[PDB]
Amino acid sequence: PEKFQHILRVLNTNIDGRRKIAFAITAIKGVGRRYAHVVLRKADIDLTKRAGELTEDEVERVITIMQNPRQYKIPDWFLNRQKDVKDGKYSQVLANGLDNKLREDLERLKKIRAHRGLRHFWGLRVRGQHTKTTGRRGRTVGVSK
Amino acid sequence: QQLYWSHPRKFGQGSRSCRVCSNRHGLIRKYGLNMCRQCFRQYAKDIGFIKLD
Amino acid sequence: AIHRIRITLTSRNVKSLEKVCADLIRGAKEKNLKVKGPVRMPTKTLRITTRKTPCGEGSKTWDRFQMRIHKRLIDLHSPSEIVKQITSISIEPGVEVEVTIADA
Amino acid sequence: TPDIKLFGKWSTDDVQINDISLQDYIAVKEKYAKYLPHSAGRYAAKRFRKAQCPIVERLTNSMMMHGRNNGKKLMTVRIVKHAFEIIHLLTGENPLQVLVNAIINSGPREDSTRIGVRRQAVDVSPLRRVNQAIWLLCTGAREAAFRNIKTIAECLADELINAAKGSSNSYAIKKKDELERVAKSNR
Amino acid sequence: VTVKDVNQQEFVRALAAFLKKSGKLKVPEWVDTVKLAKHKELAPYDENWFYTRAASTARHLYLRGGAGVGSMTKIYGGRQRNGVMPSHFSRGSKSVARRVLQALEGLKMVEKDQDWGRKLTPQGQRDLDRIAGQVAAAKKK
Amino acid sequence: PLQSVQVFGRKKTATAVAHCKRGNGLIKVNGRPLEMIEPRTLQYKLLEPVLLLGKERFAGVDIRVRVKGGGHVAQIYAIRQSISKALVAYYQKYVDEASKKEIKDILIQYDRTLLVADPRRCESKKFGGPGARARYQKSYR
RNA sequence: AACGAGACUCUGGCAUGCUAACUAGUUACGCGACCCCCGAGCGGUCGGCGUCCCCCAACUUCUUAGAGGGACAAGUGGCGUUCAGCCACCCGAGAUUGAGCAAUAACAGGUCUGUGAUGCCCUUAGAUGUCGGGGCUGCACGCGCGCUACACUGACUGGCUCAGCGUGUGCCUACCCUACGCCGGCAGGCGCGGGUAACCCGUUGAACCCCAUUCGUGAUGGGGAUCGGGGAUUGCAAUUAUU
Ligand SMILES: [Mg+2]
Ligand SMILES: [Mg+2]
Ligand SMILES: [Mg+2]
Ligand SMILES: [Mg+2]
Ligand SMILES: [Mg+2]
Ligand SMILES: [Mg+2]
Ligand SMILES: [Mg+2]
Ligand SMILES: [Mg+2]
Ligand SMILES: [Mg+2]
Ligand SMILES: [Mg+2]
Ligand SMILES: [Mg+2]
Ligand SMILES: [Mg+2]
Ligand SMILES: [Mg+2]
Ligand SMILES: [Mg+2]
Ligand SMILES: [Mg+2]
Ligand SMILES: [Mg+2]
Ligand SMILES: [Mg+2]
Ligand SMILES: [Mg+2]
Ligand SMILES: [Mg+2]
Repeated sequence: PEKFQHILRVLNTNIDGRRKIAFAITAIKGVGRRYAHVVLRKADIDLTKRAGELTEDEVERVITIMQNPRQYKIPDWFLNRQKDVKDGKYSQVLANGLDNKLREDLERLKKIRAHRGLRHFWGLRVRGQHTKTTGRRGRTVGVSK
Repeated sequence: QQLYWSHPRKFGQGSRSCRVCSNRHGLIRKYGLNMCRQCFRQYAKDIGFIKLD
Repeated sequence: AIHRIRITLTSRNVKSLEKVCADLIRGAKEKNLKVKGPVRMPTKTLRITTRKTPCGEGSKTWDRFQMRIHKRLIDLHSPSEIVKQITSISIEPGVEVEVTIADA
Repeated sequence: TPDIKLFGKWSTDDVQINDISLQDYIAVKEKYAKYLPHSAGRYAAKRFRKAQCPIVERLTNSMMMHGRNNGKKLMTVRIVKHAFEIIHLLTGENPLQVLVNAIINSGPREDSTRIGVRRQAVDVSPLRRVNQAIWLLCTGAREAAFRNIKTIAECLADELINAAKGSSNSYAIKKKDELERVAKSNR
Repeated sequence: VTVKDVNQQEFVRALAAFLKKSGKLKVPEWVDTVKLAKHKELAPYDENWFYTRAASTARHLYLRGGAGVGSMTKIYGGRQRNGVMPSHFSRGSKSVARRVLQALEGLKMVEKDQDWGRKLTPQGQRDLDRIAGQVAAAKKK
Repeated sequence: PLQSVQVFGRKKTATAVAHCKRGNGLIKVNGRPLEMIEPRTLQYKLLEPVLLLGKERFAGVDIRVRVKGGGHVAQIYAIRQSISKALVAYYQKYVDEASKKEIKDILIQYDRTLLVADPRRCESKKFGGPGARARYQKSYR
């Protein structure tokens, strides 16, 4: 049964062909599993066929939905980036847009040296956690002199 | 003289204090006692509470 | 004229409450007033549990204080004057009695 | 038929016990026939009262173990039901007799106590025989199915089978004879 | 036969298959992009979940004729796993429970009773017991 | 000249009251056939009195049952104890005495607590430990 | 002879015996109404489902809570210097329910930071008796009580069906538990009633469990730390992120 090609290289990442298509495309960053089901539902695709059982034209139908979600009627409260701080847009950053958007956000913070920027710099915990008995990476110290 | 002699004390531990010892820190609000946890063991009888459990 | 009228009794000591109730029943049935017997509402128990120690030292013992509340009702079918009269009599100890206009 | 009872399906009256030592301590026939391995059963109130408990219920109780099963008994009954249904296929024989066989051939008839590592050899009471056999063959199953695709009913079934005919491929038998050799040495 | 005479799961499947055989019973637009409660972690598998949910809702109204939305969300509550903290009981979604009860009034099966709440119309109970008999006759119950 | 009787059964604060009367068959509980009480893994438990006594005794009585309290399993034993505690008091009142001695010995020899309630109830927690007998950990050094 | 033990007080287990209940019910029918034939019948009648509506019907089994009753090693058989008692068994709701209370003499135990209980010492207007801001949360490291997990005796998605102890509008103080309708995916918002409480939330539709679907031995859909972005509620104020 269905012995044609399985693995597919969706943008910049190797989507394995074996897993169910829902749990197949999650190997993309910025695309969790709750977002993926919506994308596939709005793409009309069956949800009982692996990644190997999709031809070369459905996959474009899915990509264009992942990239332009606002227009395929996926509401504005699903998108991971909202009222984007620099320009007011709403969208899902996908693969390296996620890396660069985190990078730019940390740079934006450090630039005006906000209390979070310095915590990202010093490599500490940024939210309000106690730090006396947690994290605890370093090496043991001795009382001897 | 002064118009700055208080700032809102309308909830939390600043609001309330024991009806006997005037302390804060560990008072019983249940049933409207409003009584310090040490002061209540002292009058726990005259109110009527009796230990028999 | 003849009215329904309900007396509600509350206390914490049971014997006073029960003896009060039985005496009111007596005084009502000596006039043949068609009394509906005492209904015993569920007793209530107030619980307060605190550390024994004044400061923070010791093994961690607790007290378990509790107070009990008993409550019952009796119902009468009669004019008001006889009931407010006999109610007004024969209560020596510490017991709470409240009588209302009508409850039926 | 109505004088006779089944676990829905399986008959009791065709069973046999060949160890005359264990005839007092395995309950299966007659007044110990019950429809289900689930009774309230205040057994653990006196000393020997545990001997009256129907053997299939004892096999169920000893199965809900290791923490995230404490109490869940209806799962255990639905496990045992399935295990017997598989056993009737893998052999074509009565499941109850296979259980009775696998209990009889797992009780270590000699153990070594500790006195000082210095041990001594002693013989085990007829009640401890069954109390150990049950433990061993329920641990074999729970152990064989911890990260495998097999299901606990499948492993419990093949465990009962490979033990009812002492085969050195079953956890129970290995551990029993290994507990006996250590006694044999420091006799 | 009434509804209490028959197994309460295949009855639900029959009622759902019947409700989704009339073209009536308008479903909300967001039917395919909704978690269904605060404590779930995924959207329902069954693409027709609204039909099943409306079927079960009607059955529940049959057995206890005075529900209202504030208990449909309790009848449907479940257990929330708060990450690294102990779980806790959590309610359903108010909005879908409301839109389900509204969709049933359009079939004249439900009406807002005295006091406040909802109950089945006389015509709703017939629609139920008919497929109850249908179930009992299919499976021979 | 009505001919009826009522008796209860308890198991861990789960009371089930059975009312048996003149009739023909028809043993129900909360309105369902006893074939369909929910935890159906335990079905042979609540079929035990009829499967043990034979449907010849369950031939002139109709026995309805109302249950409330406890948990799922602790109500199977309430029911299972109440109906058999009933067929033994409908006999003892409207039949001869020596016929009920047959029922009681077919019953009590198979499984007690089809007539005598378990006296076990939960023990009460104490300060110091999580439950009734355990205690919190003790860190010496 | 006195204290401690025991006795005692509360609680759990049994009463189809008593007392008696629209702020608990049940059974009946006076009912009537709805619905299906689901069975005789036809569809009514015979019946079946009802937390549908009634009764100025009958009663107290279920509910509530008062007075008494019951268990005494009392009966039977062994072991006991035939004593004090132990062991097994019968009848039984039960032959060992769980707590509270507790002696003499002490400890350099803890507490002056519970007290308008308190001796002595100190400070007392440039205060050690008030407002604004920060800290008690600061992190190379050592320890203690814990929570969630390492999965198939499982995770996810639907479906089905069961509790018990409780608290509830606040006397300065100023806030309570929530039904039902509507709006919003969600947290939440608006509207309009009940409750000073066996009366309303509430027949407290609790989770595990139970039944059916997807996954497949792979750090995988196990696990859910850390981190980015956005939306609400509390408050005078949320940044070191309250929730
Ligand atoms: Mg109560
Ligand atoms: Mg867990
Ligand atoms: Mg516990
Ligand atoms: Mg006692
Ligand atoms: Mg009681
Ligand atoms: Mg009712
Ligand atoms: Mg008494
Ligand atoms: Mg003697
Ligand atoms: Mg007996
Ligand atoms: Mg005692
Ligand atoms: Mg002492
Ligand atoms: Mg002091
Ligand atoms: Mg001093
Ligand atoms: Mg001051
Ligand atoms: Mg300050
Ligand atoms: Mg601190
Ligand atoms: Mg400690
Ligand atoms: Mg689930
Ligand atoms: Mg805080």
